[PDB]
Amino acid sequence: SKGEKLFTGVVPILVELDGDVNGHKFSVSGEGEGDATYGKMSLKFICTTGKLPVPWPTLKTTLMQCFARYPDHMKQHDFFKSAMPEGYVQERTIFFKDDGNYKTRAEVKFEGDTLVNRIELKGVDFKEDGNILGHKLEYNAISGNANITADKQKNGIKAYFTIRHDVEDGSVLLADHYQQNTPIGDGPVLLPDNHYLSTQSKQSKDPNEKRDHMVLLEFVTAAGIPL
Repeated sequence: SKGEKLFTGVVPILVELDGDVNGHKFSVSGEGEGDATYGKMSLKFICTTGKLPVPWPTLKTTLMQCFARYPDHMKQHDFFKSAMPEGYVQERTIFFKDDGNYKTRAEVKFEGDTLVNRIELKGVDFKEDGNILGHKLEYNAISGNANITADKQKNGIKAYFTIRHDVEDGSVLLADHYQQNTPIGDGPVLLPDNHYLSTQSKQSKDPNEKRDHMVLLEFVTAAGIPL
């Protein structure tokens, strides 16, 4: 594969999410730019249906690991770019401790020069008086590691990690992520040695934006193999 050559410059990003959580339906759209040379994504997401019925932080991991910076010595472990431009399917289950779960399915692919992330999200067994449907989570930055492993049987990768969401009562809401990625195309892909993606995030608002929205500046770096 020569998928990595598609990311050497600034790439426009389009995101589309259709969600249903305990029957509360919503849509999100997002745009921005990825600059994988520096591991960077600059993004803005809008709830297109009015008020988001779950907190923005709970959707962040769902709303493009193809934009990670793999250091030169780790290039042979970058499944995400190797699958381009045909793309990959990303599936997760996210278990919120003592609350419901999200089941997600996404297709991440190029549509001409645009990297498009099209997502379906289904959430069930949430508590209406809980920290999620009750909107009791802090609007702050999520940072941390995604652990990546080869899935030889599916010619893809699996990932796992736990996000710690701050609750406005000073407690923490744990969100256990289980991830599977499979190439959409039939061509060759890179199957990695074990490693992780480290994300640094800055979360903000646009003071001119009336719509329910999220602004992110993300930097994502591959790590866990020396040299």
